[PDB]
Amino acid sequence: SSFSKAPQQWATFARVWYLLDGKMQPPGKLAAMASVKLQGLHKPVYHQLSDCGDHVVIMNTRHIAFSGNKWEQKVYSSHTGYPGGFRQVTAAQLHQKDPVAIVKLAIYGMLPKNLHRRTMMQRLHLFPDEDIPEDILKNLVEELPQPRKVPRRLDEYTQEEIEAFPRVWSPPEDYRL
Amino acid sequence: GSKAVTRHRRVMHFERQKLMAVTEYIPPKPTINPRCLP
Amino acid sequence: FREVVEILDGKTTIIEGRITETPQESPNPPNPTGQCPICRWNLKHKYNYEDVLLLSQFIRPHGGMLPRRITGLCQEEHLKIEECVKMAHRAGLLPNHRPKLPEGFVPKSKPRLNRYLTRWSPRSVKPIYNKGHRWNKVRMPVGSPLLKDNVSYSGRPLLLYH
Amino acid sequence: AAALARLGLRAVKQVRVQFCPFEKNVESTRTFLQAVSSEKVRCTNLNCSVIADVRHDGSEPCVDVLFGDGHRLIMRGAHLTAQEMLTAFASHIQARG
Amino acid sequence: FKTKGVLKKRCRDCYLVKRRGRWFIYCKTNPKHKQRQM
Amino acid sequence: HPWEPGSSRVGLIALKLGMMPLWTKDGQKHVVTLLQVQDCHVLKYTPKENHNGRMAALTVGGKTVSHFHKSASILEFYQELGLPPKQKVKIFNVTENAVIKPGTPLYAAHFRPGQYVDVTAKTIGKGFQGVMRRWGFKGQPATHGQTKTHRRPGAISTGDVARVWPGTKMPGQLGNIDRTAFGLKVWRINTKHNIIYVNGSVPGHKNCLVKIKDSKLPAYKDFCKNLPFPTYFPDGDEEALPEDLYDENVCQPGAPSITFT
RNA sequence: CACAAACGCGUCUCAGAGAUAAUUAAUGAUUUAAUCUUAACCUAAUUAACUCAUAAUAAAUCCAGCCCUAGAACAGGGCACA
RNA sequence: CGAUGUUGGAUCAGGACACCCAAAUGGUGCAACCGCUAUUAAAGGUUCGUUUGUUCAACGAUUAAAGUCCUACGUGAUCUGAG
Ligand SMILES: [Mg+2]
Ligand SMILES: [Mg+2]
Ligand SMILES: [Mg+2]
Ligand SMILES: [Mg+2]
Ligand SMILES: [Mg+2]
Ligand SMILES: [Mg+2]
Ligand SMILES: [Mg+2]
Ligand SMILES: [Mg+2]
Ligand SMILES: [Mg+2]
Ligand SMILES: [Mg+2]
Ligand SMILES: [Mg+2]
Ligand SMILES: [Mg+2]
Ligand SMILES: [Mg+2]
Ligand SMILES: [Mg+2]
Ligand SMILES: [Mg+2]
Ligand SMILES: [Mg+2]
Ligand SMILES: [Mg+2]
Ligand SMILES: [Mg+2]
Ligand SMILES: [Mg+2]
Ligand SMILES: [Mg+2]
Ligand SMILES: [Mg+2]
Ligand SMILES: [Zn+2]
Ligand SMILES: [Zn+2]
Repeated sequence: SSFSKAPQQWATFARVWYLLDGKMQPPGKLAAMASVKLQGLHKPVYHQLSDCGDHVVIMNTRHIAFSGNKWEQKVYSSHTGYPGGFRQVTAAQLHQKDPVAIVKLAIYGMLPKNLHRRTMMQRLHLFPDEDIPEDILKNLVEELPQPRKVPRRLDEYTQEEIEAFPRVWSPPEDYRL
Repeated sequence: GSKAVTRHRRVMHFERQKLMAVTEYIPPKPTINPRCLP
Repeated sequence: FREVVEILDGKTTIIEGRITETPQESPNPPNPTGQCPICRWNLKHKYNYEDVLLLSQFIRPHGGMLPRRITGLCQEEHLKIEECVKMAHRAGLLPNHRPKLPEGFVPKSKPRLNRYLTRWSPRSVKPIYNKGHRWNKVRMPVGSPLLKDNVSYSGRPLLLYH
Repeated sequence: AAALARLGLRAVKQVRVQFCPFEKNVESTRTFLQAVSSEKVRCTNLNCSVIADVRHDGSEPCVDVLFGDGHRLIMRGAHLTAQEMLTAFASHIQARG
Repeated sequence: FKTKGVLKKRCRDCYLVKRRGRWFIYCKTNPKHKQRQM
Repeated sequence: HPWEPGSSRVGLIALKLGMMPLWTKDGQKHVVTLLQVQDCHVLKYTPKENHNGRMAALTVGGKTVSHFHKSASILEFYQELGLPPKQKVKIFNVTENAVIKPGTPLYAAHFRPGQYVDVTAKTIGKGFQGVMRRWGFKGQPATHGQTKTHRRPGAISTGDVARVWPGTKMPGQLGNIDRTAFGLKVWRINTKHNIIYVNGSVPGHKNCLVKIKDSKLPAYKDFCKNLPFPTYFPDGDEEALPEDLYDENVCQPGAPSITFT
């Protein structure tokens, strides 16, 4: 508790770097927590006029997952401003083109709509796979828990667990598969 | 203003809508489905 | 489980049925009076698309559903299980239940988009260009309404459209 | 029996069915017999004979079909279903002939 | 093909199939019986 | 390195001389542009990963200029090279098997007759131009009572939109800007003076510098295999080229004087 | 066409790959037959858009004067041969 | 109503698709050539004249075609003024 004034204040308002794994996660749920950490709403010292907001590093963005048919239905529209410059693109296409786009747009959508949005977007770092500049790796304080529990496929289960789950019904020996 | 009776189905005052939504029929739901019973 | 074998020898072809061993229903069910296979294990309103260990028990090695009179499911639960299996396939679970085709594994396509809880088939769905405003809004289906009776531990009903 | 008539059985020489009536497993082979013996398939070609071999002791039901490709198709119905025999028969004896 | 709001079989040979998220009526005998639900 | 199928050569920087007629054995008349290569050297080499991540980049210099009127930085650049300063400098994308060594001369023989090239330059500057010359709008009629309107663009937008769209064609600067002619056949090469005879017209004013390369048009893609490739080296062969190289369809300055039969 | 130019009525040049909708097919379950499948898996045949290869641009800081096929001004190219 | 200047042209066109042309298809009382229908597709096109102030409309000659509309019946601080 006993610090000099300067180092005390420096410690309190310190920036922190969080790591967030995106594999098999919905871009929305990712963007929710990314948003909170970006605005610095996780800090009890929070205020809108204090610069406090933290770096967020999201990785494996390419492997993002989308509930339901959203890959097909959801469209991202933009306009170049020139007549006939209106462009609608299915999320699948956008993602195929630019791996980072989806999650970035989501986060950009969930920040408050003032000017600071442009700044706290500068503290966001998005990597399609896990390849990160060692520079940015050396800043990471901690890794946030992934917001969706990823179900294992059928081949992921140990034979113990497979034999531990009951055969529910008994097939006739005559029947062919 | 529209006549009491009309062709086009006549949007209700919001409170009446609430009233309608509250009073909907609720079918009795058996504790166990009679089919999965013996 | 009965395999059918075919052999070609010297312009004579032999086709014959051969019986293998079938695993049996686990010894002691919780609700033995219970009629339908799901229900005597107390699985009603519990299994989801996510539970593979349950789902793989009704299907064919090539991935399709097993017929109802063979399995013995209550009609309703059959439909539910079918939905779940479709969803599970689409979700990239049960990778071993596809048909094997030596040629087609080689020609890569854009890496499979990870998805889950998908009600329709990917090829059949038009992109919704027009969205629409707050009052008339086009909502995107998620999961299936056949499952809307699953037990909710949160207490809030599952959200079937966004 | 209808799917055999559409398929022009005239490519066949001789069809015999050997089965053992008092066995529990012979229903399939019998169904096959009555599907081939029907008037449509029987009248598609008159150059083909259909023989029913009936024995008590043989204990193994069987179906043997020769055709003019110099081909001999022998399917032993034991655990085989009727329409599996008929589908096999169709794709085998039509695509070749 | 005719796009229709109501599909109905016009003969015994029509069959009724769900493709591309729609319902269809295909007929092999009379192609004129083809129908696509709108 | 030998020639691989998907490979691409260096280009040149030439000087547009003028235009000349030339005839083909079928009797037709073509007009050609004379491009003279004056002093052409490769200047530096940027590797594949350092530039586009796809192809390497060679930098090529144009004709020699005075030392005195350039900048200290640039003068240093050429100092460490050992060339005199070049007027114009351009960048060429090059497959990594085609790379040359900075400080190497390039000549006109680098292109062989019959081939197709692409020529890039600043077009003739026509300055600030009206809407008719710049865009090609009709004007309004001259005589039937039009007042002070004979050239003006007319309506520039819709009433409802209440703004004018970003694309809108309006009076403005015309011509000093870079364009590329594609699919130009090369007919003749003069090896003594280093002159390329190209087909048709090449954007730029005469006596301006110009950037030549092999045609990137799809039809001509693989034409490179028959060409002197890394580039042409008057040293290595130890056998002189003829004064001029021609395409086989070209009537030469002396010849039978064609007779049909 | 009475400036060395501008200009047409004159001359030159103009393109690959992927992607799809409707609609056709192949394999095949729920519904051990069938069935192009808002069943899976691989699949083929297929409009226009639209993306994208590719091309263009791409040397930080001498600049008084003078010249210019560069230019409203400001900028820009030349000024060692000869 | 202490002024939101009005028809048709000119100029430049922005958009819809309920497609006139170009592309891909289904059905035919589709043999072929023509057609008649229906689906999908809006990047690009959609003529010149005689008379009418005219929009329509008639007529001559053509076109791959001479689309239906919205934009203050687009556009008068850009023009016209025949009405
Ligand atoms: Mg009233
Ligand atoms: Mg000029
Ligand atoms: Mg004029
Ligand atoms: Mg006047
Ligand atoms: Mg006046
Ligand atoms: Mg005047
Ligand atoms: Mg506005
Ligand atoms: Mg089948
Ligand atoms: Mg078929
Ligand atoms: Mg590009
Ligand atoms: Mg200068
Ligand atoms: Mg008024
Ligand atoms: Mg006023
Ligand atoms: Mg227009
Ligand atoms: Mg349409
Ligand atoms: Mg057409
Ligand atoms: Mg148009
Ligand atoms: Mg009106
Ligand atoms: Mg008006
Ligand atoms: Mg007016
Ligand atoms: Mg006005
Ligand atoms: Zn039950
Ligand atoms: Zn019919």
